[PDB]
Amino acid sequence: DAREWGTNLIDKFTGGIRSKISGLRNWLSELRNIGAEVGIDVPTIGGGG
Amino acid sequence: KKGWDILTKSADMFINDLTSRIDSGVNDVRGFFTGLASDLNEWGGNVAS
Repeated sequence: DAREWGTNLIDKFTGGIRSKISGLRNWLSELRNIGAEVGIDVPTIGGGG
Repeated sequence: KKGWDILTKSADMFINDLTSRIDSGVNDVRGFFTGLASDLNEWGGNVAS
């Protein structure tokens, strides 16, 4: 019974946090790849300008 | 000598029952030690898990 509750309900939390720790560092990367539009879709500096 | 052993048929069997009463001793300790082992296997196995 302890082996149930001490793990299954705990994975209510860890199952969430397993996504959190990656998900936070995903957004710290997401601000980068889509931040990069400021260069990657601004060839005007070297071409069109 | 034939017509009396009936009077120790009683005396000796009371001593047999007294062995069963002394048989509390081993069954007590056999119960206690394995009881302790069961509790230690519980709290140990539970706190470990």
